[PDB]
Amino acid sequence: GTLTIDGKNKILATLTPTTIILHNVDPTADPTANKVTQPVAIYFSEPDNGLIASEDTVNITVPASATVSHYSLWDNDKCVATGALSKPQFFAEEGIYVISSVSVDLN
Amino acid sequence: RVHSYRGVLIITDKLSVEAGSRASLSGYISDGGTSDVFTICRLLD
Repeated sequence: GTLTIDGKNKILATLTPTTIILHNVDPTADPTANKVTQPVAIYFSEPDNGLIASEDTVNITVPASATVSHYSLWDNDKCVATGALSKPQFFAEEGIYVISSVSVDLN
Repeated sequence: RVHSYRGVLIITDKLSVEAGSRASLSGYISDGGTSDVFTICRLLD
């Protein structure tokens, strides 16, 4: 009982997230709570081998004195993914948080 | 002179996600099936 590679490739083409938002608490609860930054556009490529990767880097402006510990992907708003950042960061002043690249997998 | 300046603190990360999958299926070799009507029968030619 498992999806074939063709099934995964067909499946991933429907997930089309286009914005990313950061949080200081895990958005596994109500996803719109504890929002810390404005949404930033993000693009993804075609699914190959059941995996999609971000096309380019994304720069997110962290408001001064804010903290970021988690993130979530949004579409037409529905949050499709959530996760925790590699390290909780305390932006004592305004700064830039860089997402080099993020991928979604079915394996 | 001795001078100092300030810059914006920049950080980078690698967030990625994955899901996984499963499949299931159940059955058996059939016999008789199920019928609402079930009575003794006689079959002439």
